[PDB]
Amino acid sequence: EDSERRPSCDIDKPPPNIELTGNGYNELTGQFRNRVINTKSFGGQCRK
Amino acid sequence: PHYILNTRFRKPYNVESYTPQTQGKYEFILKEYESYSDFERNVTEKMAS
Repeated sequence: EDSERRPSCDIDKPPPNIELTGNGYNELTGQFRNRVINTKSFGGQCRK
Repeated sequence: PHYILNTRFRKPYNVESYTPQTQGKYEFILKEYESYSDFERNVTEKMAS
């Protein structure tokens, strides 16, 4: 319900490629690998 | 909420990640080869009486 909903934070924007920080890594080809850590579990927090 | 530059996007349920991964390469080569040759050969012979 819109009566039950509340603001979690003032903004929705992350640092511009925070996504790449949660990728996996293949040491032996040297390349990055697909999404391992959820980079954006805001966790109901307004850490700005 | 997902962002690229300042534009905001919706991710299809089927897709794990769409992310800029923003990488660029340029590779350039220029080559020249040149070769030149010039040959000149002559004869002269004379007699008188």
